[PDB]
Amino acid sequence: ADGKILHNQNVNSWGPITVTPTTDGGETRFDGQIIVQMENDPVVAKAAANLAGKHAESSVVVQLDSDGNYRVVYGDPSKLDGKLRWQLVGHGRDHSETNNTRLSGYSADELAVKLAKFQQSFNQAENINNKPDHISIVGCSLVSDDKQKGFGHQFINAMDANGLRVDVSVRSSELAVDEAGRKHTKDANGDWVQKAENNKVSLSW
Ligand SMILES: O=P(O)(O)O[C@H]1[C@H](OP(=O)(O)O)[C@@H](OP(=O)(O)O)[C@H](OP(=O)(O)O)[C@@H](OP(=O)(O)O)[C@H]1OP(=O)(O)O
Ligand code: NA
Repeated sequence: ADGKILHNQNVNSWGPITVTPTTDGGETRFDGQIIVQMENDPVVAKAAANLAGKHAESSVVVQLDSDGNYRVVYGDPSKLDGKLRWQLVGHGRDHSETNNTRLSGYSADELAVKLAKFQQSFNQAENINNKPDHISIVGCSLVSDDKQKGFGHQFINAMDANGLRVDVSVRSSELAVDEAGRKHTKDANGDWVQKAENNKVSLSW
């Protein structure tokens, strides 16, 4: 598949990020979150920085590469406790009948294994004993339009197969993140809209 160009190799060669905290972020149900940046694309890095700005006091941005090497590019992993969210940021690619099949070059199965290894490596190198309760998939069209099939479904299941029983929110449409770290999706007329529930599904066991 010959989609948008991809830079997921070698985290040390990636651009760093600047997180400008927001003032209108409000409250989150997660005591902490990891924003996991899955590729070096400028738009992905910006989206990742923007999301962190929404809950700056309780967010860590990690960049994780195709070798499983990672680096913290914002925040303090030590400060993480309680109910956690992961927001995965990258480009969806390789469209099909059930929408995109790969996030940042990874199939749902391959991504699950990466994150399972990452969880293990991260928790031991940063002295933490905390897993995610939720994974928000911040990439375009990674679940079928009817919400029944696609990457999202394959992913939640493969995560469970790799030791991680999580909830998964995932979008069936094009996705953008604004400067305030808020998600936008596209409507029928192809306009950017906010909180369009027919553009997302929350998968739960
Ligand atoms: O409380 P809001 O300002 O409306 O923000 C919500 C909230 O995000 P926060 O935790 O940052 O508040 C949702 O988190 P949940 O507790 O519902 O999980 C998130 O949903 P996801 O976790 O699935 O991303 C949703 O995003 P969406 O627009 O996709 O509904 C997002 O709204 P914003 O996009 O306005 O930040
Ligand atoms: Na909120």
